[PDB]
Amino acid sequence: QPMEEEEVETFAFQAEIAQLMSLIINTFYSNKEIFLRELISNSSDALDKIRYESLTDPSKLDSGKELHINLIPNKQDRTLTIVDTGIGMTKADLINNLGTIAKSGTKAFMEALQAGADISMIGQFGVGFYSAYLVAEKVTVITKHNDDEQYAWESSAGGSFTVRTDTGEPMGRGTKVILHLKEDQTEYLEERRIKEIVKKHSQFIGYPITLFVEK
Ligand SMILES: [Mg+2]
Repeated sequence: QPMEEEEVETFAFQAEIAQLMSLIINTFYSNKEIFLRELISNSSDALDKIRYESLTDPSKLDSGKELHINLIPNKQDRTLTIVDTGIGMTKADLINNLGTIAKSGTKAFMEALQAGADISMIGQFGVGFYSAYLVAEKVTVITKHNDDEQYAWESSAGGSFTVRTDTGEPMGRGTKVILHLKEDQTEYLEERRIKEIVKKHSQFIGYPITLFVEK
């Protein structure tokens, strides 16, 4: 019962990343559904990583042999969670890859959108993760890499994100991306819609994907 103390670190998003996030949140786009494709691709890439590292060193699957993606809608807390057993991210990975370091493509993507590009283009510009903000007012990333502890990344945009040691449910190895869906984006909690968009845009993923439906 004694009071637990948890360390938090707050970080500023690189300037253009912040500008991109604002643009994603504040402009209307049709075709927002592609966000799911982006997150499954990231999971896919992370699963490739672990599969390859494990040929080199089999003891990298100690933290779990199965390589897969799970989708978990929750109509009670209005969240959609994408879980993989890929490589995971170290603390430095989260800080460096998800927000503090400039991406080569950001500027090109913002011009391309200002010119009328379909939001679907985001993948090609190396900034696909931020498509989460088409549908989510807040995103939490839980992650565990073999070389590090479990950490939580979180941002409601607005220019900052935080990183902290995670003291929730141990994950083993991989990444859990939790989308707190905006009020008007709850269609992404529907099993038909999720099935629909996986079939359309994510049908050549090289790992099994399971959808967990409550009831
Ligand atoms: Mg990506």
